[PDB]
Amino acid sequence: IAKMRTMIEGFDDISHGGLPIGRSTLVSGTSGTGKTLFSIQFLYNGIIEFDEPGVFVTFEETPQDIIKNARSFGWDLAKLVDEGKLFILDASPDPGGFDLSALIERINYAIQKYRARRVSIDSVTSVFQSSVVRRELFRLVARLKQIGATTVMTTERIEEYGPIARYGVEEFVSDNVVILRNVLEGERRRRTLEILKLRGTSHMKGEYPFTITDHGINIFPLGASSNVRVSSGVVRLDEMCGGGFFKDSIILATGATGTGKTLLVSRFVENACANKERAILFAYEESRAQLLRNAYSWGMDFEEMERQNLLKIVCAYPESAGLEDHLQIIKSEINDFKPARIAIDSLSALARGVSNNAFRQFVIGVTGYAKQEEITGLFTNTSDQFMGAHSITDSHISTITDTIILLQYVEIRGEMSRAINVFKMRGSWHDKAIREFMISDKGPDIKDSFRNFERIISGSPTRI
Amino acid sequence: AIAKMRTMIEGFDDISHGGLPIGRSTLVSGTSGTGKTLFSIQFLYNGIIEFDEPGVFVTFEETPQDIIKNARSFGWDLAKLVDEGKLFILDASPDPEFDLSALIERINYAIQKYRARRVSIDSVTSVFQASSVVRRELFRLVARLKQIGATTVMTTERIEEYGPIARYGVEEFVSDNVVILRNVLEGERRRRTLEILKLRGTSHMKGEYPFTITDHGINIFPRLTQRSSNVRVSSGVVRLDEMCGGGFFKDSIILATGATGTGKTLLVSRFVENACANKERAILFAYEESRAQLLRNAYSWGMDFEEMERQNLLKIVCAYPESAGLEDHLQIIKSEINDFKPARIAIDSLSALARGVSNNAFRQFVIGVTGYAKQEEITGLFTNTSDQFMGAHSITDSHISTITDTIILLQYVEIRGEMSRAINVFKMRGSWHDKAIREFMISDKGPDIKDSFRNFERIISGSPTRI
Amino acid sequence: AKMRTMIEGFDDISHGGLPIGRSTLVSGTSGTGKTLFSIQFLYNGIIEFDEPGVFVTFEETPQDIIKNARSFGWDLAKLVDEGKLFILDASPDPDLSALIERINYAIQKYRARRVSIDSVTSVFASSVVRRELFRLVARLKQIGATTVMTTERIEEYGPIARYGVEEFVSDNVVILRNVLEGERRRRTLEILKLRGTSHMKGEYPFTITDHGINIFPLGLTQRSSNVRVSSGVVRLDEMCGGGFFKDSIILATGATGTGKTLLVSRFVENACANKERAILFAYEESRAQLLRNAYSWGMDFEEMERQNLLKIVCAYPESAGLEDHLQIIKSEINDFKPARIAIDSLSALARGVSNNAFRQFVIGVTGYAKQEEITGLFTNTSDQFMGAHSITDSHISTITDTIILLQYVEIRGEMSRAINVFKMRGSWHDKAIREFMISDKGPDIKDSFRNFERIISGSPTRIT
Ligand SMILES: Nc1ncnc2c1ncn2[C@@H]1O[C@H](COP(=O)(O)OP(=O)(O)OP(=O)(O)O)[C@@H](O)[C@H]1O
Ligand SMILES: Nc1ncnc2c1ncn2[C@@H]1O[C@H](COP(=O)(O)OP(=O)(O)OP(=O)(O)O)[C@@H](O)[C@H]1O
Ligand SMILES: Nc1ncnc2c1ncn2[C@@H]1O[C@H](COP(=O)(O)OP(=O)(O)OP(=O)(O)O)[C@@H](O)[C@H]1O
Ligand SMILES: Nc1ncnc2c1ncn2[C@@H]1O[C@H](COP(=O)(O)OP(=O)(O)OP(=O)(O)O)[C@@H](O)[C@H]1O
Ligand SMILES: Nc1ncnc2c1ncn2[C@@H]1O[C@H](COP(=O)(O)OP(=O)(O)O)[C@@H](O)[C@H]1O
Ligand SMILES: Nc1ncnc2c1ncn2[C@@H]1O[C@H](COP(=O)(O)OP(=O)(O)O)[C@@H](O)[C@H]1O
Ligand SMILES: Nc1ncnc2c1ncn2[C@@H]1O[C@H](COP(=O)(O)OP(=O)(O)O)[C@@H](O)[C@H]1O
Ligand SMILES: [Mg+2]
Ligand SMILES: [Mg+2]
Ligand SMILES: [Mg+2]
Ligand SMILES: [Mg+2]
Repeated sequence: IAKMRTMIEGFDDISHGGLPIGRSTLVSGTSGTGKTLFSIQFLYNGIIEFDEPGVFVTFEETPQDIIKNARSFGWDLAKLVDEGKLFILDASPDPGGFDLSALIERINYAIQKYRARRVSIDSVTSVFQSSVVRRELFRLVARLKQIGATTVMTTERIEEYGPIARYGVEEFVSDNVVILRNVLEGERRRRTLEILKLRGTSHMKGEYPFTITDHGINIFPLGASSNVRVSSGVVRLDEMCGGGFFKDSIILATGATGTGKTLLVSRFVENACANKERAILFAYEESRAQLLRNAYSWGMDFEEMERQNLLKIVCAYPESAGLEDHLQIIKSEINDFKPARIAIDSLSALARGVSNNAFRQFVIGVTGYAKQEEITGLFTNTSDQFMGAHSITDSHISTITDTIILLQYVEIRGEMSRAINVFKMRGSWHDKAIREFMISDKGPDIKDSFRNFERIISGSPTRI
Repeated sequence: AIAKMRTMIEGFDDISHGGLPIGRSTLVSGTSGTGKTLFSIQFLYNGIIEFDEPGVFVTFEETPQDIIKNARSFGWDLAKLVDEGKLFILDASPDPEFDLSALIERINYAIQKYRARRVSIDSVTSVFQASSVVRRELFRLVARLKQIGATTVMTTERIEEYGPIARYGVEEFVSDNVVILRNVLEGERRRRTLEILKLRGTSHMKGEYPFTITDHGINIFPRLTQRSSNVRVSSGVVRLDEMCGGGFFKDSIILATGATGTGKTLLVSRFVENACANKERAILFAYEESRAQLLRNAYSWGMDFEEMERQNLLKIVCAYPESAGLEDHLQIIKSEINDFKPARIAIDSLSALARGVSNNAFRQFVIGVTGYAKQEEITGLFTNTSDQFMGAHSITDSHISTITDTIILLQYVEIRGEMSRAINVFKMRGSWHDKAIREFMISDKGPDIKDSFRNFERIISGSPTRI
Repeated sequence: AKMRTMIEGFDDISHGGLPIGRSTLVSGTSGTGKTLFSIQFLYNGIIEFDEPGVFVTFEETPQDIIKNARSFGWDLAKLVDEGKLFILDASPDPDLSALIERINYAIQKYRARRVSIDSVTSVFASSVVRRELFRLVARLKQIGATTVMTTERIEEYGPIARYGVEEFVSDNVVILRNVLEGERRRRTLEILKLRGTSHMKGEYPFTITDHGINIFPLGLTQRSSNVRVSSGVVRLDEMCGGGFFKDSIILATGATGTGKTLLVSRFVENACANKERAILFAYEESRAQLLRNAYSWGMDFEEMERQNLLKIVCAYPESAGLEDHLQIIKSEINDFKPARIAIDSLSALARGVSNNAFRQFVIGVTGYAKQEEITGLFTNTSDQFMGAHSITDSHISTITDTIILLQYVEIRGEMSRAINVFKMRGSWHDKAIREFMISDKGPDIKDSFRNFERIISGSPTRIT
């Protein structure tokens, strides 16, 4: 069964070629899921990408309303209509029998007049305002199939995980069914598109995070490397990794609050700017001011990094939006800036309230996108327990990370001294010595290891 | 690229990025006592009292006097607006003893008889009260109103929460924009959370945003744009300032964690006083101790709370963490800060408000309190009691240590059958701090930071060993 | 403006009472205290405000209302023949227009200001109830008479009405609930809404006693003095710097058989011997058992009981709900008017109840004690007999001003105990883990363990 490209980023991969040709697809979902956007972004692509005219049957929205709605996306549905490459067939009774019979002929007329191959009726539910519905639908879908033109059927649902329709007859009548959801994750909303089935061929089974933006529906499917050494900004740290960090690697700094992750990030961001290489600093824990000021405590003028167009500080709250939204805001700035290296301080912040699965998917997306663009990225994680921590991360996301720089507090006599350690180094040698290091106005200072101490991991070492 | 209209609702203009769609219908569904009628009333008042535009109010149940009377609670004299020819309570009430085209034709009269731009129909559910019998009628009114080019604010009712957005499960798709008012209650507390479900053609803030009804209307709660300085402020203990490398930073969040009765409430007392000694304003929010017990306890430390109370340089606001929801609590703090306008704030204790509240809802509070404290350049010291007295593995059980700049970890140390304490600056952002677990004693002159336990091992545990 | 209902608490929750000239809807399950509220609402305004009240019945006979009123010691008979109260029967002998007709008439024969209708459910129909409701409601508002309309319900957290039309049909809606917390019940009044003026939100625990509805709201505005009181143990008085505080809350925490009941009893004797009144709320031991162990400690409770100085009340932690328990506490406190109150124990009362429902009770008795210049010592038994890292499993150590720590210490194959003043709000205390032995004449607080390490773990190590 041949398929038609929708030019919707992600959807072509989720359906494996797009939607089955000369067949009607069902796109049901709650209010404000992006059903009408999925229909106005369908045809919108088949004109400015394959020059194949399109028809839009509206059952409530006026031809001017949709013309004004697509104006937010930057699309001109008025120029496409006047250019004869689009036609909005109004089905709204201007203030039950021959309605279908008539409307069907009005569609066949336009479809057979504009030489169009893609149609979309939105919404079929509103028109019916079971046996009559599921029955009078077959005729529409049948007649739609007779003119051999793929179409999109916009339907609405009350519950989010309840019925996949409204009358229970919207389904078992369509060949292909796509479901748009706006799942409420406590207080945050997460839209997920899932193809329930596609009569004929195969596709991606399950849910896939998407978002509406200036570019339209941006769906993200999950199922979609030189030995060049790079400096970290710390002389002694580059030696503990056997040269430095790999150009195409994911460094991860972990340890309790006040360990020095934010310090390592600052130097791993300034070192770039020092070598005519630009870098992005994704702040979430503190503001730009505090970064500049606290950064200024150790030198590295973060102001000159902005004037040289080599440093971009993006600060925003970890609950300001949802992972799907956050990930989009990340990749976006990366493309606009083209940074040599990025930095998320911190990951633990984005793991607050979000579900582990939704987090794991996020880290994979960010890391994956960063790894498949030759962009060296460092990620910070704060350990819940400041001492005695038996896990590097409580999110179980270490396998994704390539390097691990573990920081921890050491109780020496009656004082608190931190201890830097290269936990692992993928594709290189690393120092296996738990070295101690202080923090001064000139940044980090690595020294000797605790060779004459015991139970260093615990956080309460013992002398010999 | 869509004409937006400011609602002048504290927050609502930040959620939709401008307000509501111009010349379009907006649905505001929700249960009884959610704030549907208030919202609509505030949509008119704000609309007329600022931009100078005529509003129409289509009442169904309540009479054109009730709205005028109820609205007076927030200091809104409709009498001045009803007589000045700005507002008009178009009565559509069933007589105390399906003509949609009728009202639709009557509504156009007032709209055109005032040269409007805003309208609001209270509970269009009371007309129909057949899903198809409603959608057709609903669509007609919204469609008709659309040609008028006036922004309509609908109001529907909801039977059960976390289910249908309306009552007939059709009204949502009958309007262009759908705002859902919620009054979800966790246990025995309530929480008002407004959300924009949809907004055809434009962008908005997705998800649920906490709000509260007050005597100033609906107050919604929506950016990491604050300031920072190297200005240092005293903590009230010279020994402590030396441990912080001069004293606490002015614009920063200080968290003092430790077991029950370690000196957290002591450090607060000495912190709320150093403001009063420098002729600076300071507020104290007590959620455990009482103004009597607080003032008394503090007097055994040569601190005259009563004196500073009368010098208008100190405010003690005692209240129970289970008295109201986390949303109200936040508004109170913000209100007391906008009224007294202090340079130092003190929440005793953060652990008190975390009791019987979801960590996520509680994190939001700390972000709301801390955030509003940093942007206003107000030094905030927060107290947190650990669930474990000795052997504390994590710094906070609520996990809010990544949101604090300075941390002062107090704890007990079983030393030779005795029970001493030990103050320590765990971390200090943009400053050097003493990294030593120094022993201290309490007395009639406050704290006493002495030497460290240099000849002791496993100090953090609770039971130190001799080396 | 609102009309003071003079109901224990409700006047605070409603921030005054019921809006004057507006009908307030009161709905709940069968046995939530609807009729009572409607009755107590009228009897108050008549007996105090001197406001004629009219009661409309539909299923209950006028000879039953006055028959049930005698249960709370209310004489409706007098009020009937006196013309202060009038009961209008609208229950057909074994239509809507004639109701308000007779109602409006009966609201003028006595110049009535309060009206109570029970119920607006037995009268009924689809939207008819949503049409027949406005008729009465609008008619009552025309006569500016504060009405107490009722509603019926089958679900506690389901619909707010039996039709779901009267919900948003009124202005002020109050919801009563008889929620089943496992095997026991919990009455909770709540004000859903009130168009015009502010009010308290959320649920509020209420009880039904022989004095009507007793709702316990919220308000931390008591007093605090430096008056020192004894504890019964001389050395225990010196470890607090001159004994306990009159205006203070003391807590005795430890495993099982540390000396909590021994230290409780001694606290009740000192009050008695000082010619002061004391009450013991025993929930674990029994009268006969408490009278035995006490005699085995040198103190006699019979003597102190016969001298009307020591009241002893024992019950089961599952006998009734927290709201009921609190009532008996507040109730038995007033009548006896003690100088010292002792609860043994808060642990037994925590078991089965929820942590949130438990704290509320602890904030009730705690608050009520401190707000009555009465001293309170509360016993809490820990779940771990050795190796506890929390003072309470319910985390109520922030509510207590003084804490006593009793723990076992395995010392050379012997299981000795240890007293220690953990904290003393506004006083100096001894910061030492003093060993103590229990015997005939009560407890013997001896020396501490200066030659022992890690004593707070249960199993220390002698360091010579
Ligand atoms: N430019 C934009 N930026 C962000 N979000 C947008 C933008 N344009 C539209 N949206 C979002 O996409 C959705 C648009 O509604 P759409 O008409 O696509 O959905 P629908 O499923 O047809 O809903 P309805 O039943 O209300 O018609 C809304 O959730 C809206 O917030
Ligand atoms: N000017 C300075 N001189 C010396 N040490 C400093 C200076 N400024 C900060 N520090 C040290 O650096 C620490 C902060 O390091 P950093 O900001 O990297 O912490 P972090 O591990 O990221 O913690 P968080 O979880 O709060 O983000 C402070 O605790 C302090 O000891
Ligand atoms: N006048 C005094 N002299 C000596 N020690 C005192 C004096 N007043 C109080 N203390 C000690 O200091 C403690 C005060 O504890 P504070 O309330 O400051 O700390 P906290 O940890 O916040 O307490 P809580 O857990 O009750 O909130 C008392 O428990 C007592 O041990
Ligand atoms: N005459 C006595 N001589 C010596 N010890 C005694 C005597 N009477 C009681 N005890 C001691 O007192 C202990 C009981 O004390 P108490 O009843 O106060 O315990 P508790 O800490 O309240 O524990 P629980 O409530 O779980 O029983 C006994 O286990 C015993 O060791
Ligand atoms: N070339 C190398 N020389 C020395 N050690 C190496 C080298 N490559 C890898 N390693 C060590 O092996 C670790 C990774 O081994 P790997 O098989 O990936 O383990 P795992 O599956 O547990 O992550 C590195 O972190 C490092 O310690
Ligand atoms: N002055 C006020 N202060 C605080 N809350 C108020 C005030 N006036 C009204 N309210 C609250 O407003 C709510 C009524 O909102 P309303 O506009 O009637 O919405 P709805 O129709 O959805 O119930 C009630 O919960 C009431 O307590
Ligand atoms: N004299 C009394 N003392 C204590 N409790 C009582 C007394 N009389 C009734 N009760 C309790 O209070 C309840 C009050 O019920 P009522 O006011 O009729 O409410 P409803 O109309 O919702 O059934 C009774 O069902 C009973 O459990
Ligand atoms: Mg649509
Ligand atoms: Mg960090
Ligand atoms: Mg305190
Ligand atoms: Mg006992």
